[PDB]
Amino acid sequence: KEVWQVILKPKGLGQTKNLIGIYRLCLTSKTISFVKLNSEAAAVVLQLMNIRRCGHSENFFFIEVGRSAVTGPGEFWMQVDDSVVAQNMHETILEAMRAMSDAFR
Amino acid sequence: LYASSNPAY
Repeated sequence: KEVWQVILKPKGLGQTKNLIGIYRLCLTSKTISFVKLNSEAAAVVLQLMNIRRCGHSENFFFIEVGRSAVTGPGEFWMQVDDSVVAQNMHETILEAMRAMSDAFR
Repeated sequence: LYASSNPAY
């Protein structure tokens, strides 16, 4: 359970699905939820198992999502305040993905 | 860009 405040950019699925602006991105051990600020409904709930890749570049964090995702395939790009926050998101989400694959063994 | 593949994909 981590929560980050992000700006979802037009780039990729943002434009396509009109998911643009300030969201809270909430992480459990299995899913990531995008909730628009002041909304009482999650706009989209993604399973970690349907994320192909994630990464960052300075103050930007991205998720690429595969063919079985609720959104269909594509990329989300989000802007945060700085590269310390973006690296944190990368490392924490990567950590949850590894915990998920190791739980089988 | 720094990217990681998801081991649980």
